[PDB]
Amino acid sequence: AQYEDGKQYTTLEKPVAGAPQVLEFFSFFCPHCYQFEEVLHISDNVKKKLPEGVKMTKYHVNFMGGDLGKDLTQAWAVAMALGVEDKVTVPLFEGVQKTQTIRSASDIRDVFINAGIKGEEYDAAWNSFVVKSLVAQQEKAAADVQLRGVPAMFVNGKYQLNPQGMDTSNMDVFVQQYADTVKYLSEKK
Repeated sequence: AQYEDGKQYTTLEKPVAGAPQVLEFFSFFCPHCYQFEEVLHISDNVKKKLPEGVKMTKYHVNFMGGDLGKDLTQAWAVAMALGVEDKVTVPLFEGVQKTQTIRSASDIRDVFINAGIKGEEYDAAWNSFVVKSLVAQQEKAAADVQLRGVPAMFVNGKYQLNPQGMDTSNMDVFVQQYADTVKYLSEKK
């Protein structure tokens, strides 16, 4: 069996009309977070096999601390706004996985300002409409699907993949079976 409803992908009780063909949920606070966007390349590897029509969206979660985790979600919006993600992600990814000093919204600012995004430009971006539009759709993304386990993925807001328990001894089969679930999941309709 290769996907038997609940094995690799279970169905949601609340679908989201207009949802992205591949809603990706990940925070800068998980062990896979880094291994997903830095080593395994499972994020860049699936893009290689993403033909026009498969909307792969990557959103940030706000259920990983409550204090700065919520403002770190604002990080995904304030960064995607200035394209400073790649810049503040390195010091943010390494700051949450090899220090644990990233536990205050004020800390998220230290890394943001480290990329030259002074609180003046960062606050301006947030206060703007485009960054706010990504903040609204952000809190909505996790509020529409609800989100309940990082990393989490939702196809067209109707089928969620399930890394719920896959840490055996083959990152190979995971990257192949995973890329296969998204490849066919693009033909979900």
